Amino acid sequence: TPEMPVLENRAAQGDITAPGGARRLTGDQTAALRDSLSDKPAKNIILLIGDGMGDSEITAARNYAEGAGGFFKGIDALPLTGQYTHYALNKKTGKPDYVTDCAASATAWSTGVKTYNGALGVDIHEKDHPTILEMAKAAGLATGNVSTAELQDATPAALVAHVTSRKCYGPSATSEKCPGNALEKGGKGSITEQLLNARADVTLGGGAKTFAETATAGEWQGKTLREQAQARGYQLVSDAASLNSVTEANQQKPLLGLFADGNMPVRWLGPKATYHGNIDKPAVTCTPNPQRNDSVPTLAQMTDKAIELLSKNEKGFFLQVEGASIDKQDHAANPCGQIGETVDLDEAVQRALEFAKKEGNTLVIVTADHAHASQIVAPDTKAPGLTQALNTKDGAVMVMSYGNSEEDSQEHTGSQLRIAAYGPHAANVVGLTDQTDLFYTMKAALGLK
Amino acid sequence: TPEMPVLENRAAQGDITAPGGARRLTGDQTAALRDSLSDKPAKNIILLIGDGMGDSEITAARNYAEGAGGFFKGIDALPLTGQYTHYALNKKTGKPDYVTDCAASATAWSTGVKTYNGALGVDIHEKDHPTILEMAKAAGLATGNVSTAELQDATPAALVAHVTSRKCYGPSATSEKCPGNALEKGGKGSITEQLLNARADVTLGGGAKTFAETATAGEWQGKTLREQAQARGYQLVSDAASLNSVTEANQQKPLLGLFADGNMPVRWLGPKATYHGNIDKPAVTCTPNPQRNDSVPTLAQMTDKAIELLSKNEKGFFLQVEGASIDKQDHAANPCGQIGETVDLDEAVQRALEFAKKEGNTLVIVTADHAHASQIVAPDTKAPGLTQALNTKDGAVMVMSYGNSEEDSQEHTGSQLRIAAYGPHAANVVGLTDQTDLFYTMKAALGLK
Ligand SMILES: [Mg+2]
Ligand SMILES: [Mg+2]
Ligand SMILES: [Zn+2]
Ligand SMILES: [Zn+2]
Ligand SMILES: [Zn+2]
Ligand SMILES: [Zn+2]
Repeated sequence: TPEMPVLENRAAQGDITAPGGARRLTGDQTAALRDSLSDKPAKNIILLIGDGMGDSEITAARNYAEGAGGFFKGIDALPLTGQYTHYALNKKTGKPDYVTDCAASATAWSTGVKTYNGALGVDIHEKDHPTILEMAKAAGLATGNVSTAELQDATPAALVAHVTSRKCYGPSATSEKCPGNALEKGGKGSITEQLLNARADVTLGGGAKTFAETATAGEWQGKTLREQAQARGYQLVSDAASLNSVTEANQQKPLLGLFADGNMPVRWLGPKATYHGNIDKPAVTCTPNPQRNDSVPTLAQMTDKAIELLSKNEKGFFLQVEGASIDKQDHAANPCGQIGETVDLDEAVQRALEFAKKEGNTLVIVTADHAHASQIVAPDTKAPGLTQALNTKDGAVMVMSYGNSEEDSQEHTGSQLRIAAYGPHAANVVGLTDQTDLFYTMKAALGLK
Repeated sequence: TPEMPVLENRAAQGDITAPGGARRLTGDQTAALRDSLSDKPAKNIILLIGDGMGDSEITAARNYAEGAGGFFKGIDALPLTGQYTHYALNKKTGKPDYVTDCAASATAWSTGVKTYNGALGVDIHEKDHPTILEMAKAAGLATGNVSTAELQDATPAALVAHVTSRKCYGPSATSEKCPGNALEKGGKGSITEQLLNARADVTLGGGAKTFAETATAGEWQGKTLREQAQARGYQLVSDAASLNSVTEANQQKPLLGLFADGNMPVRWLGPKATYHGNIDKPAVTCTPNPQRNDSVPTLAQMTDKAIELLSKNEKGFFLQVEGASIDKQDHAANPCGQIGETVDLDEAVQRALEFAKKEGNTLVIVTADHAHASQIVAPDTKAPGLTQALNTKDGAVMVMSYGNSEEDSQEHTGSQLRIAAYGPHAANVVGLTDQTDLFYTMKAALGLK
């Protein structure tokens, strides 16, 4: 096939009150499904990760923006689907820890080995293993690592660094919390240090704050990590304008955009869930966040510029886009922020398939790292956690719930979650797989080693 | 193909602490996946429903019985997967109700039209529509409706009865709660009355208690509903033995097994979740329930005998098996009960595929009606709801949570849930579908109208 079908319109066919008025699929898929099938080697691989975006997150965001009977043009439009396991390993026992953190998970799919919660590219034994990003580069492909969080955060960090603690952001954190990785003690260095040493062609996200540090040793001691980036041939860009002006990025001219002191500003603003908020409080309608500046690139924008620069490589490219704050907002009990963040990720996904569809050799994979606290309860539910009534696009009120923690931060769940793919070797996400399988798939699809 | 591949072993490949030690898929599936594809008409269709068994349910049970790295021989061994929406409609507004109940859902997939919570075979307007069971029978196929709940409960009821309230069990409830259906007022009758009137070839479950009623009018007034069954040519069997002796069931000799006064007994016994149960209480390990009698057929057993009698029809058969109590135990915050019940469903599923695999023309579909309260939180989680620490087959302690209700019953959730199929037209469950599509798939697969 000169192209495989991307899911067209699986949105409710009509009047959801009539027979077949709700149906999503119009015909029998056997054939369409037959066409999506392919083992021709993927030439590019874009992995869009929705941080903590399980099935519950997806439903809730769609319900709100597209309505119950809606369809996500980007997120839902992927023909091949499955569920995958993502548990962690207990550092002392080598036994499962049913609820993984952001790191062990990002490592499982980036190295193909299960690890303890809080590890980045190192196994329970603390030994390092090459990441899919590193292997791609070695094989001469192009690297991209896009995110809305700080680049030091787990998901991005896990493709470019190897530290025993995900807390070893820069120089100091590392000296004390990861003595064994402290560049001055002979370690490879902090997450920030190793990210710059890693040199991926396109690196966009926030977290410029840690570049403020200065090396403790090495060839660039005294020099702020920012200075060293410049000194090493990096193109640093601080806004939409600067990014849009980058006409090329490669190993000679690698681009690094630091669009935020820490985490990038959330798109939608809305109150936080409260105890009995679905009954003592009124219905909520999210609105655009005043804080997010017109100069701070959206996920879809970053996702776009990267595909562009990255697509210049004759050999091909590897790109990880992460809608980071879905997680964070799930953690904060803030439905308007959590949902808006999934909508934002949806756009990036749209651009992924847009490229993927024309190019015809790109494997696009949309999944999350783990499940989160959020639930869609009935309107009159009386829950022990935090709720909130949202006015959805349907005109109907949807109630959300967060009751799995009393500590002031809701939390990750162990349930299996969806994994949707499209393109070459997209077959391998179907059925029940593991978060590590993802890594091996990305390998074979790219014909890597 | 003389047969399509049923998922073999997607259990962790080896030592979950080494590279690829956790992997579930050994190779590239593109081809294997190519082989499962087929539009040759389904000759039989077994629908195995897990009452309230979303992904979270499945993960929890697999962890406890098979270990995190485990694999369900029946539930996970299905090659084609997807996610499907199941929201209900608001009776007054014709708008979505994001959290459907057991009835509206059972109807969405049994009639192909969305309905209000509490309706059975009637739309929001209260008009009746033919069920997939009704259509199969007319077409000359065989009918089988198997369940671990009372036959009067939603899931089974929704294939044989049309009432305005799913509470209209027998003669009396109907007269008052469904005056418009009261046989004496000229209605089609109660759920029990309409079930017997429907005359499906094989009907096994519990709920003998409502047969104790006597008709208020009709040709059999005065006669208990259980006398009328005998009077209409019914084979009533009360235990494992009775059932095992039934050598034939059909329209002339339809079988009706009533194996419990109400709901059938749960398989495993265990305490109920408690406030801070994961910290004040010790680790739980489920044990076999003392109440369950050696004479009461297990789901798999009923599922087996049915496939046997139903498979005698030259034309083919339609069979709906339901692991009813997974739901009820989720509602009860009783982990050991909820998990055990998914284990019990898994076995039936195994028989479903065992048949389906040899026969080669059977479409087997394993899904749930909605998502439920249950969550898998971390060991040291301090939740506002009810938790409980379970000792899983791994050796590790898995903690579960139920915090979406303060009312004394945990409740259904709206998130999309899995839908796994295998065989003819299995393709149609892949991607994102709707609970109503399931009904239309069952139609085309069977070439019905
Ligand atoms: Mg993250
Ligand atoms: Mg049911
Ligand atoms: Zn995460
Ligand atoms: Zn988190
Ligand atoms: Zn249910
Ligand atoms: Zn229920």
